[PDB]
Amino acid sequence: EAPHLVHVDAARALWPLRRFWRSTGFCPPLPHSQADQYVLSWDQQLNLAYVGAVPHRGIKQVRTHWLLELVTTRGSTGRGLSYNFTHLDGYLDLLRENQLLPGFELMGSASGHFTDFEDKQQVFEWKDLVSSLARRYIGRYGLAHVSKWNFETWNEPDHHDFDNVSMTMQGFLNYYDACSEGLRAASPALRLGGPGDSFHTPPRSPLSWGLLRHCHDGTNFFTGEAGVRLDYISLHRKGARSSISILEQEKVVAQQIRQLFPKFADTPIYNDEADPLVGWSLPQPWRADVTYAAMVVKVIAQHQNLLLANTTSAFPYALLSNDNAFLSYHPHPFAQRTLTARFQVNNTRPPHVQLLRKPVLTAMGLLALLDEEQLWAEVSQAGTVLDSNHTVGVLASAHRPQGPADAWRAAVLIYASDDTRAHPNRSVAVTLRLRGVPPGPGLVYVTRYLDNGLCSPDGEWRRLGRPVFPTAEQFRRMRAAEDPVAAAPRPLPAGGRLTLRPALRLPSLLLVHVCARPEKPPGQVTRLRALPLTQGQLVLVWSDEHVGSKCLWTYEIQFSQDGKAYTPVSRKPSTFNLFVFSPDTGAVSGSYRVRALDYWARPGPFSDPVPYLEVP
Ligand SMILES: *[C@@H]1O[C@H](CO)[C@@H](O[C@@H]2O[C@H](CO)[C@@H](O[C@@H]3O[C@H](CO[C@H]4O[C@H](CO[C@H]5O[C@H](CO)[C@@H](O)[C@H](O)[C@@H]5O[C@H]5O[C@H](CO)[C@@H](O)[C@H](O)[C@@H]5O)[C@@H](O)[C@H](O[C@H]5O[C@H](CO)[C@@H](O)[C@H](O)[C@@H]5O[C@H]5O[C@H](CO)[C@@H](O)[C@H](O)[C@@H]5O)[C@@H]4O)[C@@H](O)[C@H](O[C@H]4O[C@H](CO)[C@@H](O)[C@H](O)[C@@H]4O[C@H]4O[C@H](CO)[C@@H](O)[C@H](O)[C@@H]4O)[C@@H]3O)[C@H](O)[C@H]2NC(C)=O)[C@H](O)[C@H]1NC(C)=O
Ligand SMILES: *[C@@H]1O[C@H](CO)[C@@H](O[C@@H]2O[C@H](CO)[C@@H](O)[C@H](O)[C@H]2NC(C)=O)[C@H](O)[C@H]1NC(C)=O
Ligand SMILES: *[C@@H]1O[C@H](CO)[C@@H](O)[C@H](O)[C@H]1NC(C)=O
Ligand SMILES: O=C(O)[C@@H]1O[C@@H](O)[C@H](O)[C@@H](O)[C@@H]1O
Ligand SMILES: [Cl-]
Repeated sequence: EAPHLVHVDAARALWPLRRFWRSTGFCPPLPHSQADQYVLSWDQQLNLAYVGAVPHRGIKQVRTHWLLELVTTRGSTGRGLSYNFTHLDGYLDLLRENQLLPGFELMGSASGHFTDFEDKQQVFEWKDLVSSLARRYIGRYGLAHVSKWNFETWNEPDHHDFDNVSMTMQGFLNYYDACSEGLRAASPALRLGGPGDSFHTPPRSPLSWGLLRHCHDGTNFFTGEAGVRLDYISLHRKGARSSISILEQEKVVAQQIRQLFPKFADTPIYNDEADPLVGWSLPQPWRADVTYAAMVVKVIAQHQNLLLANTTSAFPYALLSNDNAFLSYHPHPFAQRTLTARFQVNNTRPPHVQLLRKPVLTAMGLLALLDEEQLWAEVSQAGTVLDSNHTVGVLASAHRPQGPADAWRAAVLIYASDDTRAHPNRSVAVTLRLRGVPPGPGLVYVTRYLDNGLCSPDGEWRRLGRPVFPTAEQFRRMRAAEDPVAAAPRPLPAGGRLTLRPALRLPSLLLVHVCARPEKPPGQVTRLRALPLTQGQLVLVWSDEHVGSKCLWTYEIQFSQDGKAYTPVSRKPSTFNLFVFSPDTGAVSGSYRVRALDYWARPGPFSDPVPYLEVP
């Protein structure tokens, strides 16, 4: 085996790097009218804390099915229709509380009322419903916030998942017009896209091709205008276990759109379910560990280096979402396509829920450290240059600084992944040759590493015999494998060159973070919260909105029980904005506070205290 060479020139900022992957999503179970019980459940509350605790807004939106099953109604068409938004307010406040946006799929029946989009009585009632919504949440969150949301059509229209609603090829086009004008009526600044399906070659995917034709050439059901707003085009294409085939399928579709619809040439394209394998609930061991994490990175790596960065076609790809915010079910907590592993610990009084952070979710924290400029990189084996369409690849960024709380930064993220297949008995030798690093005050570097050996709570869980209701002790042990293995800051050598020679496993991830010293220390931690889990445990979550620099070693957390002094909580070094505090003694009632610790051992200010009192 000739080593894998990786060259990275930090002098050459080639073009901007966009964080186009910062999305997740899910679907409530049956019955859809009870979606509010799944969605406002204490489980989902913990789930979205974990989603929003990824550093530096690493996950932004949460695309959510059946949202309009959170709206109830009263009266009727002739009598006087009135909507109840209370459950929808609950879910949207919950996203807001976790600094997350909804991928607002205009999807549902308002608890029965909507039944047929060929009935024009209803097509109008829908327009006004959408307009009511928008106006209500514009008043609630401000137009600036709501204008960020991705409003979307009903999910996968060509899969007939409409429940008991008559949505014909034509009725669907009517429904769209109601949505487009319903939003228009509230504000021309809101954004609407669709259809959210496969766009198979005709006559397959009738409604997906129909809608494009409609918005491109057809008539508005309301105004009677030529063509209709189409802010973005969303497709779903999944890999069937192949990472490159996702990208290959997207080019085929895109090319068809570019030819059949000249006006849409510059229309943004999303793949808002860009998953490795269709069927989120299917047990797959590779979904449980780093094998999935790395394959996710590998996909993003291909999209950046083979599509976005530099291409003849230069298709207008704008978003990628891995649809994996689902809560998992016994008896496969880890093996489903989820960001977190759910444990329904029923044998406590009362019963409670625990979530474990899976590697895929942590890997999104490594992607989050990527900055706004893409750096020239070349991966080669023997003499031959390898693109991202290979088991080992890389993404590297630079940060052009501005303020005195900020400085130059580079992040090199190297993946080793054979998609869904692992290779436990293999070592991949790599030689990172970083060059061109510009001079700066106190240049340090930090490595963060993931593999199944060192960083897999599933592997730990399996080692402990797969307990169905782990003990507190056992949760602490599984959680010890959540964060990557982190080497402490080592000053760079002189001359501006760094050569590391790691033996990466397969699968595995390596982030090399190189940082200049900012003049000033970190900013302050905000929005500290203490959510109870069970007697003797709680979750601490908080925001890094005003923390500033990304050159962070960890968050120091301090706890003062009774009225005694504050004491540091001993824990694994983590940039993750959430921590489960499970003291072996069980003493948790007191006050907590948190602050950032940068690579130069400089603390930011402490957060406001959060008092906690356990009520048995
Ligand atoms: C500690 O306490 C906890 C309680 O707090 C306990 O937690 C419980 O654990 C149980 C298991 O241990 C859980 O049981 C399992 O539930 C799951 C999930 O059920 C929900 O969702 C189902 C799927 O919905 C998807 O699909 C539909 C349509 O296709 C969509 O409409 C949904 O939107 C959703 O779509 C997404 O997902 C699909 C993926 O499939 C994607 O393709 C889509 O694109 C979307 O992304 C849904 O079917 C369920 O609905 C049932 O129940 C409703 C009431 O809840 C009811 O209204 C529905 O009509 C339906 O009822 C019918 O079926 C159920 C059986 O589930 C019957 O009881 C009922 O009488 C009706 O016949 C629900 O909304 C579920 O997937 C599992 O079901 C499979 O496995 C069990 C075996 O245990 C079988 O009984 C089922 O037949 C089923 O089939 C299995 O076997 C098949 C053949 O071998 C195989 O093909 C399948 O792959 C599968 O393996 C379980 O039922 C329980 O959910 C959970 N409770 C809670 C609150 O979380 C915990 O157990 C306890 N711990 C311990 C250790 O004891
Ligand atoms: C990525 O590399 C794979 C090889 O692993 C490519 O698939 C091969 O190349 C062409 C595709 O048109 C065909 O001859 C075969 O399907 C594959 N050949 C072999 C020998 O495996 C794939 O085309 C590459 N994808 C991209 C986007 O470059
Ligand atoms: C909306 O529904 C909820 C739950 O059923 C209820 O508590 C609330 O009072 C309803 N809203 C109004 C305005 O009555
Ligand atoms: O792959 C899957 O399980 C499913 O794919 C799509 O059909 C659904 O819209 C998603 O809810 C889910 O991700
Ligand atoms: Cl998947």
